[PDB]
Amino acid sequence: HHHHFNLPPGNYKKPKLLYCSNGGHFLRILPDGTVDGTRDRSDQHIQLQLSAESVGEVYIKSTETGQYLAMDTDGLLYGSQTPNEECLFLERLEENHYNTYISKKHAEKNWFVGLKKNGSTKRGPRTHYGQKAILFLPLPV
Repeated sequence: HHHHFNLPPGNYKKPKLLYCSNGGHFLRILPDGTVDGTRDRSDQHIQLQLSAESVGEVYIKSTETGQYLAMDTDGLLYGSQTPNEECLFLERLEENHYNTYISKKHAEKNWFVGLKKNGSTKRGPRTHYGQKAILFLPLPV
C-alpha cells in the first residue's frame, strides 16, 4: 500500500451525493462524460452509486447514466461507460471525517478525486493530501 487504510463509516446500500468540502459542490458526471461539480442539489447527475471491489476500493457510478467515475492517464476525471482500471478508487477516511478517493491506478502518485472551489475537477497531479479539494462528504440522495 502507498496509503493508509482508515476507512470511512457507512456502506454502499444507497446512492450518495459526494459533497465536496471545498466549494460545496456535488460531484457530477455529465451525460457526455464530463465531470465537474454543481451546487444544484436537484441535479440529476450527482446521484452516485458507490460499490466495493476489494475492501476500501470503490466504483463510483452515475445512477442516472451508468457512467463510472474514472481518472485517465493524465489525471483527468471522466465518465466511463464501462468499468476499467481507471474507475477504481481507494475510498478513505480523511481528517477523521471526510471521504477521499484516490485513483487506484495512480495511487502511488497520490492522485485524488478533487473539486476546486469553482466547481471544476482537479487534475490528478494537482491534488495532494492536505487539500480541501479532495474532501468529500457522502450525503443521502
